[PDB]
Amino acid sequence: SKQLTFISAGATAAVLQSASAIVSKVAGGRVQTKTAKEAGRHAVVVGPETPIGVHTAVTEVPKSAQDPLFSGVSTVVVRAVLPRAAPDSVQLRDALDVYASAGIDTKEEVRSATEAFKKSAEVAVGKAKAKGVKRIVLVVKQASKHNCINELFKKISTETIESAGLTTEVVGTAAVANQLIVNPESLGVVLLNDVAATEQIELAFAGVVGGVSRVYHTVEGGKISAGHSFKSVALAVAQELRELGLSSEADKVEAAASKNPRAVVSAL
Amino acid sequence: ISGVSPLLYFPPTTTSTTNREDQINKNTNIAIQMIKRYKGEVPPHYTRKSSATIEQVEKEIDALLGGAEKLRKTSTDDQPMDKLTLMERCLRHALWSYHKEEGRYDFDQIGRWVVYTPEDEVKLAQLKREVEAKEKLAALRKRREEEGLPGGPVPRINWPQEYSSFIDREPVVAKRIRYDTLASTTLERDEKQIES
Amino acid sequence: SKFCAMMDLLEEMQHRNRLKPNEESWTWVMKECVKSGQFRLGYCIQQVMETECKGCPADLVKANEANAQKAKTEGKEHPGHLSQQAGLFDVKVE
Amino acid sequence: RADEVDYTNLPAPKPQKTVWDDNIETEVLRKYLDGLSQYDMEEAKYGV
Amino acid sequence: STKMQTLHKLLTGEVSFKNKAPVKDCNIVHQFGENWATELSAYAKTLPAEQQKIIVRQIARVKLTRYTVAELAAYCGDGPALLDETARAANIEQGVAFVKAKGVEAFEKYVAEESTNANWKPEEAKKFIEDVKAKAK
Repeated sequence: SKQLTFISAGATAAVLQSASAIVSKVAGGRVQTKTAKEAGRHAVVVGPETPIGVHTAVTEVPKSAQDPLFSGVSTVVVRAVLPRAAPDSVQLRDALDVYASAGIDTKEEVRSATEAFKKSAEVAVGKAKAKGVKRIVLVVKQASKHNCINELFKKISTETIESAGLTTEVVGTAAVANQLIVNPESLGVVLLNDVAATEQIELAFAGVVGGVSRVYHTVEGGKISAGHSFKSVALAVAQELRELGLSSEADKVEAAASKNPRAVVSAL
Repeated sequence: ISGVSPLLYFPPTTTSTTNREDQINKNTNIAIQMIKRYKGEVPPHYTRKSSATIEQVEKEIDALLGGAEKLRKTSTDDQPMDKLTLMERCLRHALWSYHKEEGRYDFDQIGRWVVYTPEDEVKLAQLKREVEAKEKLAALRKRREEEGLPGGPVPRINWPQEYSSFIDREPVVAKRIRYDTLASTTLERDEKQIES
Repeated sequence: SKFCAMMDLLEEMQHRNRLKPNEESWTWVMKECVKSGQFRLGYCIQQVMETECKGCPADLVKANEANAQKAKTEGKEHPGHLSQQAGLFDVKVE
Repeated sequence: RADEVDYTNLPAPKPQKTVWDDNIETEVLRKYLDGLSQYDMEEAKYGV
Repeated sequence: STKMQTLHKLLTGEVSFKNKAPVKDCNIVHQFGENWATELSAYAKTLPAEQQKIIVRQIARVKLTRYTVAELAAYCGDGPALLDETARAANIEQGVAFVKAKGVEAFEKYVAEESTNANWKPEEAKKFIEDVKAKAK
């Protein structure tokens, strides 16, 4: 009756097959599992690549799945995601910086980027207010190539955050990544500009913590789960089942993920 | 480079199967895309008042100017011009402007029948370099493709020196990632599609 | 550079020692120019032997010409950056 | 017994600008190749 | 005494490098030494329990920092404890693909060249090449 939408973005067939087996064995057939390329709700996206239709890329440190090394840490990493076009077409994150060099008009693209940053900034400040932190950390790659997209990102993110009344501290990519992996307790809320390096940093943090499920906020309004490994996908499915209104099944999947990461399907 | 590294970085060749067809194809799609945005909209259609081919017009011009060759008299550049000279200059200027717009880049006549401002000499020189550069690039990209040499450019680097100079392998590995990917791709666009 | 060392040595011999280089000395220079692929120095040495000495070993003259025409085929007749067009404001003065 | 060393001090990673072979392909891509070298140097200085 | 005190502050984040460079394993190895972990662990025993736990946790995090961001994202998806085995398997798979692509003798020399770039011990390099060869058949 109900439907779970599986999106594949750069994920090996093994992970997708594992996810399908897990849901089928745990759900028992009550909720069907259909595959697609875009969704707004009841969706799990497998693979490092960012799907189409997501504007925010928040991720946290769930208490249940905290690794013993990272016990007690509490930091929220939100990556701003610009609208994604077809693979052949030039992405906005690159168009916004190259068209300016080429002299092409960049009005509509700026407007679209501004809207995406505002939504991401609103999500980040809401998380910061909920956690109670007073200052957030913006992350922008300091490469000369990305001298326009980051500039707009800073101009808008700081504007929205300052309007909300919180402080912003701008930093690069290498220093923040090292701090987040080594001393993450000194960062409460960190926003990341839309760059490939930032995406890798988000994945590394999601994996080093012990394997977690990232939350994507889409344009249509909602939250969709995202995973890249067996444990992360298993946690993503468990959260998705919990959202559908299944508590016991979600707990079983979470327990199986904690015990046997690479073979949860057989473990449960 | 202090510290025993965990891995023997292999060349990042993982998707060598990047068929030149589809690689160049995506390049052409991107190329056509950027050009349309920069220019704008296709101009409104125009209907010809008369039907005639460029070759026919050129032949008619040659016939018209051939009968006055005996009457036509040369003179110094600073001296006043004749009716025949003025007609010839105007006709040839229009004809060669049309040809250059079309694509028949014959520099020898363009530099004669269209150059009247040092600006035009500059433009001719710029166009002359571009055509020769494209010809050489195509020839070597073909000769490079015959040898199987990596279509893309390859920098003159000695990574054993670089792995020693730098202390952390991460930037060095990333630098090796990029160039090896660059050398494994064909940086070309089907110009047949660009010409249309 | 082997060529530079030998030429300096000849300069010492002729000027600071008052000894005229013979045919053998110039032949060694020509051989080095041919061996190193420096086909422009070979032309100059060729004239020197044709001027001071009696001609040049025709084996080496032909070898130098072969090297020169190889450069023409391969395009290495002059350094490429020289052939690049420049302008009044298009030159980088280091 | 005087000062021994500043463990905090670290020698900065001396960057080297990549040099491309002088062919026609380089001239056509001179600007593009120069941008890559600038990006490479910026990455080396900042770290990533 | 000063070295251990400086290292403890550095790992705790109280003390930063001169240029605010990231506190990675490689940089620490460069300054303090190859066996900074062993001496620090011995020194930590002369400290209260809380400091000992922090030292152990920081050391473990620094060891995880020995990998690049891309490697961590690709291989550390299913936890840090399983990172090393996953990274080793991926490297072995790359070695197998290299061998199947361009023979063995070239692979032998290339592995040695990367061992030179890797400061890999000859024993470790010999073990790796033997393992990949065995995996092939």
